Amino acid sequence: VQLVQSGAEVKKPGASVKVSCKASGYIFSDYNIHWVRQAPGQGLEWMGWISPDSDDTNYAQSFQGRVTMTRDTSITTVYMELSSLRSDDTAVYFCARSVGYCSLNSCQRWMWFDTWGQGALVTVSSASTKGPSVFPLAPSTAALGCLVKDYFPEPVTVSWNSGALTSGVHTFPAVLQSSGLYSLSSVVTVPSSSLGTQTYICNVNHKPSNTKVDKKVEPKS
Amino acid sequence: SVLYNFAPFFAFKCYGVSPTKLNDLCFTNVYADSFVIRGNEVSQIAPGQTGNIADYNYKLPDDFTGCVIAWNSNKLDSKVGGNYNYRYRLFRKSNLKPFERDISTEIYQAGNKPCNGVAGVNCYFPLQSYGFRPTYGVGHQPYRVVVLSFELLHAPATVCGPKKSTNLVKNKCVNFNFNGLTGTGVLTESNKKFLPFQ
Amino acid sequence: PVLTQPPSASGPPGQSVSISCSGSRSNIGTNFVYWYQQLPGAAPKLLIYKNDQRPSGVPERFFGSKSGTSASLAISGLRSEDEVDYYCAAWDDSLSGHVFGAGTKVTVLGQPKAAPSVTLFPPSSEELQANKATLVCLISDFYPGAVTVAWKADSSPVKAGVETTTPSKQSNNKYAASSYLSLTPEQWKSHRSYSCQVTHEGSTVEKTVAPTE
Repeated sequence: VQLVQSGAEVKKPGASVKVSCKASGYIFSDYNIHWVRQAPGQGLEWMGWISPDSDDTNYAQSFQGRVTMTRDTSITTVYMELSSLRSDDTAVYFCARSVGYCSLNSCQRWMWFDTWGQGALVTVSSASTKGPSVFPLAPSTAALGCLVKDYFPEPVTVSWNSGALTSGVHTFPAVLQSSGLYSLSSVVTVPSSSLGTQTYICNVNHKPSNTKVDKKVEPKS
Repeated sequence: SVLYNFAPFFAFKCYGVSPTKLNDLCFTNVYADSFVIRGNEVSQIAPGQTGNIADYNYKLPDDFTGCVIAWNSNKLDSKVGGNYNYRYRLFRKSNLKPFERDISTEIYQAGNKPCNGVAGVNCYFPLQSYGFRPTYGVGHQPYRVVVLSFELLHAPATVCGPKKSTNLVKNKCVNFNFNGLTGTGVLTESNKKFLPFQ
Repeated sequence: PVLTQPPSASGPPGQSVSISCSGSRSNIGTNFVYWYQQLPGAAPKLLIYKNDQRPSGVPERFFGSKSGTSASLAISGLRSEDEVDYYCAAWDDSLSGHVFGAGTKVTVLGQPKAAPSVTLFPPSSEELQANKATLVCLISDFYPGAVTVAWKADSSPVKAGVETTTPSKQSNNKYAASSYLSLTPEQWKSHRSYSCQVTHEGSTVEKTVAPTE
């Protein structure tokens, strides 16, 4: 079935976002759609089902107004609105397909999630699609790396000598700041006698910001 | 007239007052219960007949003042996937008396260990979902079942049958019947003046 | 009525072991308990439904059963390709919503110790024109993680805006850590020697890099 997910952007708290899962590939009058959020550091959360032929829903004692569940039978697409995103609401919204109607309370004991399809990744921060202002780095076996700062959101890519050199590049976790910005510094292994004799340029690409920077790294003069 | 349509009836032969004589007699109160059962359990509900689905659920006794009317209809009754809304009681504490009901979401024990929060092998659930699927057989199909009950000789009667009406007539004496007033005489225009309560 | 699951699992390969998923009174047993798993970076699937029968498409290795409030997941033999993230799923009538366990991480009961390498990269001469200064030094060649990073100004330690994060598992079966320190040009040019230090079984490495380089 076509259980793909529509892309959504990172929005600061104070508004609402739209998370949509495609419901085509199956009949919309007999199959239920369930939504489960997976958050690290705790268990999974479950907020309500939908009945995709009429108005019927049931809520749990975790969220009452942040999660609004809608349906559309003419286009066969469900739209979910999440408001006031935070650390508690920062979770992977999984689109799950389950058989059964279950417009009552005693039917959910016999249900199980048959298929999970294309869980959307939702995030939230005051940091907008701002652009980076990265300056070249001065370095001091040896190691050479280039940093990226004041960029939001994830992810970014790194390239050495226009991607023609591979040295086992591994991504590094960042720390959330007070204003809100990520920090990545990919470091590759270089010989101690090869620092300025061989050229070493760094390429940082920001897909949400749609900007490209190519700044070389050299020691101070 | 809305009782002789809406899909052919699986069982329209009655066990009491005839369904064609509902117009001829006026009733006080009519009772109807709406539920869907499997096609193999239609034969269980009967005057003086019970099984596993009939004893542990609503039972129709020998004397009912009424009967059952069921029909086959699959528009929002059968699901190609699962159907967990329609459940049947198959492990009950005792016999279910007629005109009574019981609902329980708690597990039913079957031995000496009291199961009131813990389960296992000897303790099961009293409820089970129906196997309503179009890929199954004819006897596994869901059937819309309604039972009509009539209460007599306990109250004034207000559920009367539809008494038809005829056309006008003038200056030609017939055997008229005006709201139960049966008589013979001509029908002429009246110069008198009545009052609205007369 | 919250489901109780251990945060980590100690499963040794070569022999069977049982793990528990418990709830509370009128939480487990009144409703059926399911076993669910999810691949890292992929959509979840179902492992065991109703704790009665094994679904098709899954090898018959995990045994599902319920014993009162405690639900047990019995396994027979451990494989390297069966290290999926296990989870516990259950229904409770006191909440009208699914309650999930904390999640059990199965790790095979590895890598030899190596000398850590710390390299510090001071900002160039163009950051001081923009009135910004940050210090990044990388920590690698350590196993396992849970290391501590500190900043030393060679006169007194400073605890102000120190950014540290949990190290991530490398693709080459290793651990790498990155530390950051965003400061002001008043403080960046205050001292002529800045260093970052880490501990590794009681050993420390200090790399002195001048701001003027």
